[PDB]
Amino acid sequence: YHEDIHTYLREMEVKCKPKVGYMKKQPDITNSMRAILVDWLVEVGEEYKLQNETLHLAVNYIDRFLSSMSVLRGKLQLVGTAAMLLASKFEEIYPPEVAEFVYITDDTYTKKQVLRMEHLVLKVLTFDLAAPTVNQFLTQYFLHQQPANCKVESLAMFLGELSLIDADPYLKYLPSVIAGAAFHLALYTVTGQSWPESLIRKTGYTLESLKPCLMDLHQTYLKAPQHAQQSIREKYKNSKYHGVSLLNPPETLNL
Amino acid sequence: SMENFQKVEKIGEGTYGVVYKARNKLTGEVVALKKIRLDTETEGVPSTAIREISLLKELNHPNIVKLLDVIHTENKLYLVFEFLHQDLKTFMDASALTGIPLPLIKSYLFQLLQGLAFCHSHRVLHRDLKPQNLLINTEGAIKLADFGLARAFGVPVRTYTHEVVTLWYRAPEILLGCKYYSTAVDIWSLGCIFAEMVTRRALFPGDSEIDQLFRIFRTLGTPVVPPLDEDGRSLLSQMLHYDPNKRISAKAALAHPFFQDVTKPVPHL
Ligand SMILES: NS(=O)(=O)c1ccc(Nc2nc(OCC3CCCCC3)c3nc[nH]c3n2)cc1
Ligand SMILES: [Mg+2]
Repeated sequence: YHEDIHTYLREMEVKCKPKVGYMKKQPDITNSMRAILVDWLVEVGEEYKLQNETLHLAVNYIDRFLSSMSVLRGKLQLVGTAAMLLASKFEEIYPPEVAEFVYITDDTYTKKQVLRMEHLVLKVLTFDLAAPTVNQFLTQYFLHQQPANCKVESLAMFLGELSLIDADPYLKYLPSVIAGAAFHLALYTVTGQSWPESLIRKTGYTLESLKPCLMDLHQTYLKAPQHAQQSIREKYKNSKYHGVSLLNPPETLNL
Repeated sequence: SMENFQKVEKIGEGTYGVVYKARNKLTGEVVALKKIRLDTETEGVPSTAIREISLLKELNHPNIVKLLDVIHTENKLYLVFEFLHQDLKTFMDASALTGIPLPLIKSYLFQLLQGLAFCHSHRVLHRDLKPQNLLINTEGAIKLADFGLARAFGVPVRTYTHEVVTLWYRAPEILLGCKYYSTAVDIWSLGCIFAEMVTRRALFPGDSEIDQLFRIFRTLGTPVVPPLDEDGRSLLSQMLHYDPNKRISAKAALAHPFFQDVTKPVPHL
């Protein structure tokens, strides 16, 4: 089903895509605030040892929610908390209990607020939670490695996660394209190989077609130490991810 | 909200909630309503409801039960489904003395594999295929139901919940606690149900995990159905292959010579 599934997710990523310009229509919140939020979620994912997939889902849910609902900045973390809780229920074998989510907001919100927001998010998203993620495309692409290299896999995973932080520019790119740009950049950084032939056949993406997203993600990788948000860097220093964030980015790509 | 629905009778309790037979007072439509209590002060919307609803909203197929509506209240969630007239287990019990015609068994298996192939091509594992969860109407259709234990899977799969599939329908890879499992687990369940349609008794009715394993090894050998012809036996053996990778997929099973002459008989109710 590997091809059937791939085709279906390519279709779904278009339907599940958040509104590109949405933060411009939000009067009280900004891209900088969303960055703070997504970074905190990375921390949450680490404290509770959540799957990377869960974090990607939570971010999709938040972007889609904010595409249709105006939110004041004091309630932004409430949206994020509810989204992470929903993503956990969907994806995790053992999701954290609700009380654990209330604890991590440092008691800004009550447990009743968190649960009421969970329901609001479900209503706004009309229960459409099985969304395609960067992580989902990446796991598929990793199968086209020869040989498999867990330094590459971890660094693509790292770069895919960095894209979640910055709505500008990454809202305009599909999960499949971001996953494409991340895999090429990780492959090149570690080994010196490029976007494989077999993956073009699979995806229809060429290195030229991935270029605009590759240019952005290349820049994002080079300036990642100076980003206000550092949780993803700190996470990917651990031996769990083979310390991929401590690597030096390529100065160029020669594209 | 529920003003327009009149409850007729309680049907049963599946993985979660309660299912009622109900009629729409305005249209005359008879539906199955799944009532789901929300833990509004504790754990919120259960993960089973979150998975079943999100996934059923994607899965539109003639052989997968149709979710018609989701009705929200502060304290309850009601799922409105199409009503099917009865379950396969009840059908089989009513057929215990007279047997089920082969044309019907073949049609039922064909349709189930179509629904299952649709599920698997859409990255969904059902994980609870049993005759109680398979619903038939008066016009020859059978459909996959109760997606409360279903989940969306990844390519490649990672480790998922071990507490899955009722014992009798549980594949060897689950019983032996293998790190990974996937689509093969559903084909196993279907392999067991195929055998059970022909005999009208469960293939592997274990009383425990060890008893389950011994029953499987007794029948298959270490890693059957007399009324069945050569074509049927061949398909059955491919659905009950020990090695998950060697075990036939739903897609490939549809292209089996057993189904060359499949029709759609109307069941006897
Ligand atoms: N026992 S029985 O033979 O008398 C009979 C059986 C099932 C039904 N109808 C029916 N049932 C559902 O699930 C109820 C069932 C499924 C899981 C196990 C417990 C309860 C449905 N879900 C959508 N549509 C549904 N339709 C009518 C009669
Ligand atoms: Mg704004």
